[PDB]
Amino acid sequence: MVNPTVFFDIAVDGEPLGRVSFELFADKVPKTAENFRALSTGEKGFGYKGSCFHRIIPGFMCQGGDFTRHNGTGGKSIYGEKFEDENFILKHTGPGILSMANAGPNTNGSQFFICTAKTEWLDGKHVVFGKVKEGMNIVEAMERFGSRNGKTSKKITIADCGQLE
Repeated sequence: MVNPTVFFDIAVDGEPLGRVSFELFADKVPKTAENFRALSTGEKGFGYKGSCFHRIIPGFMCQGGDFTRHNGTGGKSIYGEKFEDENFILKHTGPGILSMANAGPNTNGSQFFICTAKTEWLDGKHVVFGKVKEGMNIVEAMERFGSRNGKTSKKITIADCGQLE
């Protein structure tokens, strides 16, 4: 069975930048993948549509998914509060990897990050659950609006998102 695809349309201060699409490894992290997918379609009554990438660090990663507080301190899963770290089967192999952000062990919410480089020190600490499929060049574009402390020089938002088919 083929893995789900989702898309984000990214804007930079209201201006469309482009689209990023992701394959979600429902086959290897089924629960973590379904959370991100459901959050992307908004099908549970809430989700990523309209939220921001609040922390972007060049040559490191782009983090977003805090749709309730817009700065890293909020978010929630479709399972309630927070959910457990499902496995560390997939590794931070390189750029385009999509991984759950977390507060501690088994504190997975709605927050996620997209690698812009290999991030092996996170192998075993963050649950990898997908990868960029199209538009890695758009993440690279996003990346130039970050800084060493992550604060972004312009506002980066998910203008729209959903499931491709």
